[PDB]
Amino acid sequence: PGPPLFNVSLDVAPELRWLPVLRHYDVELVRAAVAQVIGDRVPKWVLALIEKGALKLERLLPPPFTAEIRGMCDFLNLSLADGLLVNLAYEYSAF
Amino acid sequence: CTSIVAQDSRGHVYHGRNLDYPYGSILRKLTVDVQFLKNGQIAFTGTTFIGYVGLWTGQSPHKFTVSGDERDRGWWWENLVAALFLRHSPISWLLRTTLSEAESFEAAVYRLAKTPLIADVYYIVGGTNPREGVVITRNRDGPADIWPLDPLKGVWFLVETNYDHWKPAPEEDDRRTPAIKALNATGQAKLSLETLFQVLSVVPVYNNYTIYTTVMSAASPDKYMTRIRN
Ligand SMILES: CCS(=O)(=O)c1ccccc1C(=O)N1CCN(c2nc3ccc(F)cc3s2)C[C@@H]1C
Ligand SMILES: COCCOCCOCCOc1ccc(C(C)(C)CC(C)(C)C)cc1
Ligand SMILES: COCCOCCOCCOc1ccc(C(C)(C)CC(C)(C)C)cc1
Ligand SMILES: CC(C)(C)CC(C)(C)c1ccc(OCCOCCO)cc1
Ligand SMILES: CC(C)(C)CC(C)(C)c1ccc(O)cc1
Ligand SMILES: *[C@@H]1O[C@H](CO)[C@@H](O)[C@H](O)[C@H]1NC(C)=O
Ligand SMILES: *[C@@H]1O[C@H](CO)[C@@H](O)[C@H](O)[C@H]1NC(C)=O
Ligand SMILES: [K+]
Repeated sequence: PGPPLFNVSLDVAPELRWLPVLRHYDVELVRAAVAQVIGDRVPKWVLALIEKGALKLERLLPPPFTAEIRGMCDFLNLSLADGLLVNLAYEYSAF
Repeated sequence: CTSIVAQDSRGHVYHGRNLDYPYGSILRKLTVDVQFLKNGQIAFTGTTFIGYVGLWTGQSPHKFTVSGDERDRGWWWENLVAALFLRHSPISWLLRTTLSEAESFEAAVYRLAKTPLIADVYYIVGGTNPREGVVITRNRDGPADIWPLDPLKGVWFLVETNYDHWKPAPEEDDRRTPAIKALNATGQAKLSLETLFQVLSVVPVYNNYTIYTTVMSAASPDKYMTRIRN
C-alpha cells in the first residue's frame, strides 16, 4: 500500500505545518530513533560543542529551513542540536 | 543511491530512484509520502523521513520530477564555510525549494544547476515532454556537467548511481552496469513505471541498504508510487 500519505500546508507557519503529521507517531519512537543515529556517528566532543552553539548555528541557516525543524523539536521534545544535525546529515561527512 | 530517468518509444518520461542508507529498521517505519499544499491544492509531492524536512525525491505535478544521489561530499570544513560563512543551500532544501518555486522543467534545471550548494550532489530531473531528462553533476559553485537524454542517438535512459558518468564505476560498488543491463533487456518499447520498478528491484541495484523505491512521471502525477523495501 506504500508508506503513509500526509498533507502539509505551506500556508501554515513553518513551526506548525509538520505538527499535524507528528500526531500519528509515537513521540518516544522518534526521539529514540534520532538519538540512535546521532549517537552512533557524531563524536561526543562534537555533540558537546554543537549543543552550545545550536542557537548561533540556527541563526546562520535558512530561516524557513530552521523554523520547521524548531517546531518539530519543541513538539517532539527533541534538542535543536539534534534536529539540525539530522537535517544537515548530508552536509556532515559523519553521516 | 540509484536514480534513472528514461524515455519510452512513445516519448513518455519516467523517473525512478532507490534510496540507500543504513538504519533501515528505523527509517522504514518513518518513510512517508508528503503532499505539500498551497491554497488547499497539491503544489508538489515528496518522499522523506519523519523529522527530515528536505526532499531527496519529489514531483511537481505536470512539470518535472527530481531526485538527488550522493556525490563525494568533501571535507567538513569546506562545507562549514560554505554553510555558515557563504550561506549556501543544503542539498535537499534546494531540491524541495525547486519543486515549490520552479515554473517549468527548464527553470528547474537552471535552479538545480546554478544555485550554490554546501556540498556536491547528483541532481536527476525529468519533465513532461520528450527529451526532458538530465543528470546534473553538481559542484558547490555550479554544474560540473549536464548529461541529457538523446534518444535519436540511442540514449533513451540516464542511469546515475553515485559516481561520475564519464568515468568507469568502481569494481567494488558497481550498480550502474546491472541497471543498464536490466534496461537494455526491458527495451525502450516496454518501458513503464512497472518495468522501471523492476529495474530498480534488480540486485545489487536493490541491495540490503535500500530503504524505499519511488517511480514517478510528472506527466502522470497520480502514478507517484513509493514502496518500502525489505
Ligand atoms: C543522499 C541521500 S542519503 O540519505 O542516502 C545520505 C547519504 C549519506 C549521508 C547523508 C545522507 C542523507 O541525506 N540522509 C540520511 C539520514 N537521515 C535521517 N532522517 C532521520 C529522521 C528521524 C530519525 F529518528 C532518524 C533519521 S536519519 C537524513 C537524510 C535522508
Ligand atoms: C514566529 O511566528 C511565525 C508567524 O506565524 C504566523 C501564524 O501564526 C503562527 C504562530 O504560532 C506559533 C506559536 C508557537 C510557536 C513555537 C515554536 C514557539 C512553539 C510550538 C510550535 C511548539 C507551538 C510557533 C508558532
Ligand atoms: C567520518 O568522517 C567525519 C569525521 O567526523 C568528525 C569530525 O567532525 C568535526 C566537525 O564536526 C562538525 C559538525 C557540524 C558542523 C555544522 C553543523 C556547523 C556545519 C556542517 C553540517 C555543514 C558541517 C560543523 C562541524
Ligand atoms: C571553521 C574554520 C574552518 C574557519 C576554522 C578551523 C579552525 C575549524 C579550521 C581551520 C583550518 C582547517 O584546515 C584543514 C586542513 O587543510 C589541509 C588540506 O587537507 C580546518 C579547520
Ligand atoms: C568547528 C567546531 C566543531 C569546533 C565548532 C562548531 C562547528 C560546533 C560551531 C561552534 C559554534 C558555532 O556558533 C558554530 C559552529
Ligand atoms: C522534555 O525535555 C526536558 C528537557 O529540556 C525535560 O525536562 C522534560 O522532562 C522532557 N519531557 C518529556 C515529556 O520528555
Ligand atoms: C490533502 O488535501 C486534499 C485537498 O485539500 C484532500 O483532497 C486530501 O484528501 C488530503 N489528504 C490527506 C491525507 O489529508
Ligand atoms: K502520538
